[PDB]
Amino acid sequence: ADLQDKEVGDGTTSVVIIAAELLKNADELVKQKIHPTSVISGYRLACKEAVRYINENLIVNTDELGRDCLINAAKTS
Amino acid sequence: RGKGAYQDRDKPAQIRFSNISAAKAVADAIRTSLGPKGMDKMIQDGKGDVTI
Amino acid sequence: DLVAKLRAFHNEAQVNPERKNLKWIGLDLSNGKPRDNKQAGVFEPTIVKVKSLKFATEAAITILRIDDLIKLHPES
Ligand SMILES: Nc1ncnc2c1ncn2[C@@H]1O[C@H](COP(=O)(O)OP(=O)(O)O)[C@@H](O)[C@H]1O
Ligand SMILES: [Mg+2]
Repeated sequence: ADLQDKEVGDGTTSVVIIAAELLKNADELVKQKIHPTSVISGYRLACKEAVRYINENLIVNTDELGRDCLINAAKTS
Repeated sequence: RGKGAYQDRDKPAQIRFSNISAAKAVADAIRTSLGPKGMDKMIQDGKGDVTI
Repeated sequence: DLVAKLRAFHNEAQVNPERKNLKWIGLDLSNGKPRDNKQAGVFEPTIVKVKSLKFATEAAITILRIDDLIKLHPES
């Protein structure tokens, strides 16, 4: 959480919640005799694919919005 | 001939057995972290330092 | 129910090429119904999500690697 705060400044609660949920589900998989190496490889692949999908589909360029986008982002924060 | 030296002292055998048991215990403890499918160990020092 | 509705909307967006604009649908917490958050002005920087994902994944992997703990008694 401290690193997320230092490097970004927002989403400090979300990163902790996501990490804990990921750990919980990974341990649930491990309890089913799935080897932790396979879980780690799957998590790494899923993270890479999620970043790629976010960058290719879910991004909105701010040039089409203008000054209103900054105000909306600040209000959301 | 027949009987050889009696070896009235059993303490050397006990020392050898204890040494072997300790070494085998160490090997068994660290066996889990061998190979590509091995897993890391968390070690917490007496000062509270943590290493993985 | 809300998460099911949101998942249905996003699945419809992903499977139907002409309904791609449904991917902006998020959660409107005041009314408890799905809402197009891009039009509603609910925005976040992409860096926040990307860095959160990467950091959380790395932390989860780091914890998941552990399968044995040795806790030495303090010298004090
Ligand atoms: N007006 C809003 N409507 C719906 N969701 C929102 C709104 N504002 C913020 N959110 C969402 O709430 C989540 C939690 O944000 P928050 O926890 O306050 O930030 P942080 O994680 O930095 O503490 C964010 O992921 C954001 O997407
Ligand atoms: Mg915030």
